[PDB]
Amino acid sequence: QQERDPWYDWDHPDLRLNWGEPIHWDLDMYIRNRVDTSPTPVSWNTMCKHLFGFVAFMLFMFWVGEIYPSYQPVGPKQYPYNDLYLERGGDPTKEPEPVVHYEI
Amino acid sequence: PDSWDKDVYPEPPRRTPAPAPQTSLPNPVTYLTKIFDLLVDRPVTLAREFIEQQHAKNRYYYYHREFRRVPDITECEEKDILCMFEAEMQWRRDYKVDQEIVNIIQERLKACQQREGESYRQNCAKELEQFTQVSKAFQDRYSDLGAHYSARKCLAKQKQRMLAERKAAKEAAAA
Amino acid sequence: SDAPPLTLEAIKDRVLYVLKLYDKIDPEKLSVNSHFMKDLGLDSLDQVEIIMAMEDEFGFEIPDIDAEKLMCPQEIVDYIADKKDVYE
Amino acid sequence: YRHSIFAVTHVLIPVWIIHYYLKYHVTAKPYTVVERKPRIFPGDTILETGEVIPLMKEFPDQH
Amino acid sequence: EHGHSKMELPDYKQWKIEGTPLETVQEKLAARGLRDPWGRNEAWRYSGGFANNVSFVGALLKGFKWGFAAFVVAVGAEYYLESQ
Amino acid sequence: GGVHIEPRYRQFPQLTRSQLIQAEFFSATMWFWILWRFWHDSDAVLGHFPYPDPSQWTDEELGILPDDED
Amino acid sequence: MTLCLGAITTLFTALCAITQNDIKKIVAFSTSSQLGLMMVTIGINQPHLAFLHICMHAFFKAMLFMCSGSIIHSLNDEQDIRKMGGLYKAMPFTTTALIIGSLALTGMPYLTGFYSKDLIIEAVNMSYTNAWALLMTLIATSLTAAYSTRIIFFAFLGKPRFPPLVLINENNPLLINSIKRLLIGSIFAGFIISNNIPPMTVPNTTMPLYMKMTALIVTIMGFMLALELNNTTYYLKFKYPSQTYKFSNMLGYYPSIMHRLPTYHNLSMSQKSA
Amino acid sequence: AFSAPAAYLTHQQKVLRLYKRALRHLESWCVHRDKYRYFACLMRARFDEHKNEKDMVKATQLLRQAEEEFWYGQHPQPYIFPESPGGTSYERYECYKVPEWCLDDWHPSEKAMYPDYFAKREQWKRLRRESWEREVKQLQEETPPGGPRTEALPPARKEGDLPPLWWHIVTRPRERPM
Amino acid sequence: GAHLARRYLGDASKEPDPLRMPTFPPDYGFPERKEREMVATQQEMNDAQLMLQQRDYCAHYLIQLLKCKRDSFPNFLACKHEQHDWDYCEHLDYVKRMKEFERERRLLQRKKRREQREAEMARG
Amino acid sequence: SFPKYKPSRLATLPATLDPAEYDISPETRKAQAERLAIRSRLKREYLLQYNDPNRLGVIEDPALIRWTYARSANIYPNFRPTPKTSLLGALFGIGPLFFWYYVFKTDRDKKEKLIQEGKLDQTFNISY
Amino acid sequence: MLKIIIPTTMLLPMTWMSKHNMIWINATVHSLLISLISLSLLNQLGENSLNFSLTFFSDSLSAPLLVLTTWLLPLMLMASQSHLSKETTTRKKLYITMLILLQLFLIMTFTATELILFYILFEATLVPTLIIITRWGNQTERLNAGLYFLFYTLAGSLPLLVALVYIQNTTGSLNFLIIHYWSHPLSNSWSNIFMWLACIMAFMVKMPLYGLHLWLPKAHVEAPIAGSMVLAAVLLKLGGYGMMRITTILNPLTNYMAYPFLMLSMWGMIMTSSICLRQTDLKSLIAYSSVSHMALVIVAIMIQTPWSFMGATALMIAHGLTSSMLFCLANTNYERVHSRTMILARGLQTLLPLMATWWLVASLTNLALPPSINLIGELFIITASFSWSNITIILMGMNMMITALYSLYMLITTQRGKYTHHINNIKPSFTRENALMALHILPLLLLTLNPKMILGPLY
Ligand SMILES: CCCCCCCCCCCCCCCCCC(=O)OC[C@H](COP(=O)([O-])OCC(O)COP(=O)([O-])OC[C@@H](COC(=O)CCCCCCCCCCCCCCCCC)OC(=O)CCCCCCCCCCCCCCCCC)OC(=O)CCCCCCCCCCCCCCCCC
Ligand SMILES: CCCCCCCCCCCCCCCCC[C@@H](O)O[C@H](CO[C@H](O)CCCCCCCCCCCCCCC)COP(=O)(O)OCC[N+](C)(C)C
Ligand SMILES: CCCCCCCC/C=C\CCCCCCCC(=O)O[C@H](COC(=O)CCCCCCC/C=C/CCCCCCCC)COP(=O)(O)OCCN
Ligand SMILES: *OP(=O)(O)OCC(C)(C)[C@@H](O)C(=O)NCCC(=O)NCCSC(=O)CCCCCCCCCCC
Repeated sequence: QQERDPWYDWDHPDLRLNWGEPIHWDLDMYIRNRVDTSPTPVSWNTMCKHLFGFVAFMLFMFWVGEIYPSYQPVGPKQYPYNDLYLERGGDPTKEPEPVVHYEI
Repeated sequence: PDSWDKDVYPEPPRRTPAPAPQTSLPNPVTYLTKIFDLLVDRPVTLAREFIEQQHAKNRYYYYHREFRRVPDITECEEKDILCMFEAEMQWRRDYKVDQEIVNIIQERLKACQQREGESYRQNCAKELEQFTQVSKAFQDRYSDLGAHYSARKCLAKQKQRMLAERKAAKEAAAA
Repeated sequence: SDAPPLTLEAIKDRVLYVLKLYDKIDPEKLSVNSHFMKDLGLDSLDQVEIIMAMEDEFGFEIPDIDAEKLMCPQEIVDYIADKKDVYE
Repeated sequence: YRHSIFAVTHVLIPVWIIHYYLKYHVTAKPYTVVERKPRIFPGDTILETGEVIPLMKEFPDQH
Repeated sequence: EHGHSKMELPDYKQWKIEGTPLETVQEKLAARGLRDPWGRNEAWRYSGGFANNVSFVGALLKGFKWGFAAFVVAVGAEYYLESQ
Repeated sequence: GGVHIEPRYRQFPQLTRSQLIQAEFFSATMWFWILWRFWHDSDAVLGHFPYPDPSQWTDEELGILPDDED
Repeated sequence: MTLCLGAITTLFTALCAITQNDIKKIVAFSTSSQLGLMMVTIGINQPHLAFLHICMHAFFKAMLFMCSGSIIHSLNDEQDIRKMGGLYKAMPFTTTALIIGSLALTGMPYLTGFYSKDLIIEAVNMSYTNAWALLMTLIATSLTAAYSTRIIFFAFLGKPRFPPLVLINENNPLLINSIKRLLIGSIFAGFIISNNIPPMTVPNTTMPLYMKMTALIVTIMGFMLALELNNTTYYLKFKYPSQTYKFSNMLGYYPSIMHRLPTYHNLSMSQKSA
Repeated sequence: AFSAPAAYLTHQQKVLRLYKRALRHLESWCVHRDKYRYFACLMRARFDEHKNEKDMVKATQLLRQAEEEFWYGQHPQPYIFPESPGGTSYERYECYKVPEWCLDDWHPSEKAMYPDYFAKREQWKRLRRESWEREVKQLQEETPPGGPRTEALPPARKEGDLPPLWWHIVTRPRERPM
Repeated sequence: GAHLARRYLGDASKEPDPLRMPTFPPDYGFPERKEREMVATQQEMNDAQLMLQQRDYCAHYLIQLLKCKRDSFPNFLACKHEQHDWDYCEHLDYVKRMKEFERERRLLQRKKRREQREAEMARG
Repeated sequence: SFPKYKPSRLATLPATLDPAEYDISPETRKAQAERLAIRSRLKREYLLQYNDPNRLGVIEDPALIRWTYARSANIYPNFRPTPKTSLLGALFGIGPLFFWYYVFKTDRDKKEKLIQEGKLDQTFNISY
Repeated sequence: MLKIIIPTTMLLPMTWMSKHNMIWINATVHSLLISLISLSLLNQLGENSLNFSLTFFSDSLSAPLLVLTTWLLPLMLMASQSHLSKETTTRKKLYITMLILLQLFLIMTFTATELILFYILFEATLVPTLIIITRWGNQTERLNAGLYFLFYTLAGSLPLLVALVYIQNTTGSLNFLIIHYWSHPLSNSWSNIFMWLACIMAFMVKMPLYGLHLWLPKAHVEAPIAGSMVLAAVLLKLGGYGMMRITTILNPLTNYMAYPFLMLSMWGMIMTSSICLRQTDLKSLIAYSSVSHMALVIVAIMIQTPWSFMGATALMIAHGLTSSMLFCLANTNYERVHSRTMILARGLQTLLPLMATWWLVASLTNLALPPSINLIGELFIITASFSWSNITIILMGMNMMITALYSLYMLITTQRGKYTHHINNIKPSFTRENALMALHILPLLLLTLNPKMILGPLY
């Protein structure tokens, strides 16, 4: 219903219909608020190919970046008190194995 | 506040730093809180004094109902409808009380998490542990009974749990 | 908004103004009732260019079925007056 | 004048009602209004107890 | 109370192709043996305060001169006030 | 609430002196702020601490023994 | 997943905005790209920086839309930038406000957008993340500079392109005051808020000099490339568009297919079978 | 919008429509006025060399290949006037357009205000009531047998007559009622 | 970056995995091995409740900076020595991390050379 | 040399690219005349009822009534059990039911087995 | 409980002895007084029930349904006042008599402490509604709708009677209290499976279950306005109530026998929500929305968890109010246009703005917009279903999406756009219609403040 002539003086200007003409079986599906079949500058198959290719390429390269991460030439951060054992979970009645950090 | 018991809802003694300003520039927070006090807290205080003296002029009391203990579903015959009715009502009352206990422990946990700031993962271990214990006990008592729960179904659940316990203990002792 | 309420005189003045910058038309000869096809010796493409110039002048778009059959400056003025609803 | 009466009927009365409701009804029950405990640093003293938190370990101060 | 001041249309003989890019369009068009019939209709876009253009960098540097002057006097005052 | 400005029809619109000064003053304010902050905080846009060169570090500092210890 | 979603969102929306002609659509895609950058910041475990960017973007994007509405209203409800000519001198206050907003959006140093976008780029550069997400973030920053250039150049710099009856008018104290409050915001609020909040994250104190300068370099490259490519439109030559321009203009064809294929295949079934 | 459609479009009408569409999309492509003027004159010249093509067959092969050319170069985002069917304010004021018959349902206390307007409204209603019985007869006497062939309406030919079916064309709400 | 280029295009086994570093004992370089020092204690660092990620070896400077900011509130530019001190300590920590990275890389190279020379000697 | 446009169901062929409008025949003109005549009689009827001052109701549209009656009440009297209808009905009315039954049954069997094994971690799962 | 039954019975001589021009006023006033009296039943206690006598008892599930039932009658009278104006006095009195008898049977149905008495009144309600549909209905399809509504219900309900007398003969009683206290499990057997089916199908027909819902669009489209109100608001809930009562004797057979109905409800909610999107009739759209919501209620009752039952009670009350309001709005449109097709009358917000805001609020409540009680029931059922199985969230989210879609589609189609040009008899809304909409919607937003009043006995 979108691609009917917008300049004709219809009896129903919003729906672009005339009193008396047969109504399409699926009129409520084409009401300019819903799916429209108006011609596009680009062909449907070309648009499908381009959109699918773009999305697939982005997914592929995100996975590739996952496989090959990016980082800085540094070691892991060092935290003082047994890798901050007590402040993360606690359990102060177990005497954890001491881990200490080497000064360079 | 004397309204609620401090032991049921414990709170740490609330240590606060003293104001130790380092510069002679006057901070607007103290001026703003002083004008807020003079302009809001005083009239509200006077209104509350009036309301409280009016309430004191007419003092009357309400009481908390006391419920006598009644034999439970274990010492009730199979079809004795009156004993079953009384035991079932008692069981429902106990269920509601246990719900309220779990609610109290949850309130404790939430208050601890809010109050301890950034060190909540460490400073709220006691509340988390007591909630874990209470949650386990409540789950053992009342879970999976269904929409049509009753005292008989709770007793059956307990009986099968203790059959499992007796079997496991017998196996361990004779292992 | 803050837009003035244009009138018939302003519309006619603007139409003749736009027509006068059409060098394909001698300014001293064209009148309000001057037919394009005969009184001025214009082409059909000249007429569509004139209708385009009027559209760009007034900021609205004339439908082809209504544009293709406007042949006098007074005719264009009356069409614009009907569209904009200007009675005075 | 309009600004004054507006600030009276639109700012002062609502804050009066809200402060009354918070001070004498909401805070009557436990845990309704909870504040994160204010930060304690070395060198501050406490209003309630009056004690002073011991200072830090005097690290080597250079640059 | 609106803008009813009886605005009068200007003279239609002011607009001239000369001195505007429409002149260059005319030269290139006549090089192929043609002419633009609407040239004088669009000259008003190059005539009045619209005659002069501003570069993108010149636009981004809109008030740089006064800002630089204020920066200089402020830094000079700070330099004088500090060394005391 | 403002002032009276009448249409021009192909001529430059009226400009009040107030809008011109307000625009120029605010542009000058932005540029003065940028220059002042930059002069005061050069480090933020440049950095305060040089990046060390890992190659420059000696073998003894990182404990590098060329198949001598074992 | 948050990092990947933010990166693809910011890149795709900047790509779409680079070629739009509706000024409101351009600013909408700018907002979408900025939101993508926000959740990119979320993905690298920097929530407070994302919140600060929210606060800064509020000011300068609101004022950008404000200026867009001023232009639209003064030009008799015209939104397309093709009929927007030389407004640099016709509307001076809107011009300066839009220039300041675009400079803050593009992360000009010591501009409300500096104290959030600068540190966001720093943090994404100095973290264990994707290479592709980082690449898209940098390209999106360049495209941000580019579409800011597009708006300014096509709306303020050339000759007038609007209808002859000029109704341009800025002189209303409501509009002027409302714009200038957000101007003062966009100029000083970033510094004020950054200096008034306590530190809630470890800074990126030491970085390689080229890596520290990455944000400015990318924005300047975007500025220059967009400006040079836009200056070529004065040239008296006509060429048909490429597939890349068609892809960018039609929003990657996403609204077409996704608003025709599923909906139809739903509604059809909604009568045919059910 | 106003003029009735015909049974079809003639060759000249199709060519004129193509010229209009091509020039509009060219203006969309080349933005600046000087560039547009240069390329529009080039377009007109390219549109003119086959003006005198006499026979219909190659003049139909032409204007067909031109359609494919236009569809290939149509600038997928053309400029649209704000009130045009594609514009950004196409039906913005369509919700402010209230029919006139609503005025009949007003409370008398509402009609107490605006008495002159409702006097004039009653005069209009009386005029319409008489004119209608005249126009039905006129339209019956003028329509050809077998029903109308086009969407064309004859004018009033007598002195006191009014054009058939005029009420809903002259009593339009407004272009912008508010 | 160049480290990424070397690891992902050159030999990976000659460059460290940042997730598992260190891969060597800390005494392998020299035996003195002076230990890292921590100035902020457990209780008062908790009472400052900085953050879990802010409780690193530079915590004392951050505590001092926060205390200064609290004390001299309205003049929010008075705490510049404290902020610079904290940022310099963070800079030193990051430089030490870079030194650890370079040490791991160079011991990995030394181990590769030692094993290759041992293989060559065994072959000969 | 311009690449051709390929129409689809949701991207149709433009009118200016339709070969039918260029394959002009006299019978095509006759058909167009009849179509415009039909529209003309219909529009004349609609406008004659529409401008009547004596009308104070709804102009009934037999086309709309036909549309609604065909959509709702005309279906079953025109239904025949055919291979297409029977297979489509069986599929779209039973397949989803059994598919969802299998999915939920498998999930609940797995959950019950894990619960009996005891390896589910139902901690704090109080409200069910 | 007689203090509510006796006035409702006295309503009949009050109507029959009233003057020819005072029947509506007297009926409305006194039905409103009965509605006020019923509110006392809302004061429930956390323990067993309000056992008034050996014949009647009240509960936290029966009380909100009773209050809604008593409240609906004044609204039905107010809605029926208009289109029955040209009717003779005797037949208007007969219509009001049918409504009063229906309310009396519904009142006795919820209390009904014994199962056979509940069955008898549950089936007695079928007569007055059938007479209302087949007598005061407009179209020629009211006869077929009456036949469908009659025979679906009776074919569902007769095996229930057989099973009930069987249960009494085996256990000795049908009193709900004895039944609940002396409950024994159902072993897995063919006889027990068929007893389960005979107990369940009667209430599954009236919900209605997907596949057994064919009678509902017919009986709702072809009924008068009061018939539609009572059908959607209260008569659909009877089955729900019945299930909540009877599933106390069907365990543990329920866990393994509820799978077909769970699948049917979960898929049919999606199917009917999708059907609503392509609908050329307003009453049909509202009927299919009712089907979807009652399918969600069926899922809740079959899951058999405390949260399921709380959500089901809340959703029953909320859906009754919302669907009654929607039917009333559609009837306000229909009484002006006389067409009942959604596409004909358009742009009504321009001509009736206050009707437009009533439409908006009705849509928002149907939308399940928080914090409305519609959302409370929806969310509780969704949470219980998520605990039951985690893939359920897929179907529930899809349903909520499509519900929003069709609700806003119905709002936009009728209220927005451009008005139909040829329609010029859209008179301004009467005080009666605005008052009807207000009396529909205000209790909903008031119930949002005290949700425990409609959360059932498991709160
Ligand atoms: C580590 C080294 C560090 C150094 C880094 C390098 C330093 C700089 C290098 C510079 C590189 C080039 C810079 C220019 C970029 C291009 C701009 C340009 O010229 O556009 C004109 C030109 C077309 O112009 P036109 O059609 O004539 O315009 C009509 C009129 O002008 C109508 O015009 P209009 O007025 O309507 O509007 C004009 C608008 C409209 O023009 C357009 O059409 C827009 C399209 C071009 C923009 C795209 C740029 C980046 C794209 C990113 C995409 C991500 C991957 C997507 C993969 C898709 C896979 C399907 O154009 C603009 O406004 C400006 C465009 C943007 C330029 C400014 C910013 C770009 C610089 C950033 C690039 C890299 C630097 C990153 C910085 C950080 C360093 C890492 O565009 C192109 O030709 C495209 C060039 C690049 C596109 C590559 C994608 C091809 C994909 C095909 C498939 C490939 C295989 C995949 C396999 C899949 C398997 C499933
Ligand atoms: C037009 C512009 C606006 C004008 C109005 C401006 C003023 C706005 C104020 C109104 C909204 C703001 C919210 C204020 C809420 C405060 C009231 C609230 O606190 O009361 C609720 C209480 O309200 C009631 O619970 C809900 C109303 C009952 C609804 C029953 C419906 C009445 C009959 C209708 C027919 C029924 C048919 C439906 C079937 C059920 C909850 O209170 P609660 O904390 O809990 O206990 C009360 C105090 N106690 C402790 C001493 C007991
Ligand atoms: C909307 C249409 C609905 C149609 C009806 C749906 C309900 C169908 C359920 C079965 C109906 C009859 C149930 C009988 C009532 C319960 C009595 C009972 O369970 O006792 C059983 C009786 O069980 C039966 O006799 C069952 C026989 C069924 C006869 C009628 C069959 C009807 C159709 C069956 C196929 C369809 C079933 C599911 C239909 C669902 C709806 C589509 C055995 O008791 P005893 O013999 O005394 O003790 C055991 C030791 N001797
Ligand atoms: O006298 P008028 O009534 O004005 O008639 C005008 C005219 C004589 C030109 C015409 O009506 C006519 O009668 N022509 C007779 C033959 C004829 O014109 N055949 C067609 C010629 S082909 C043509 O039009 C040139 C092709 C140009 C179109 C290319 C489109 C490219 C633009 C794409 C967007 C930039």
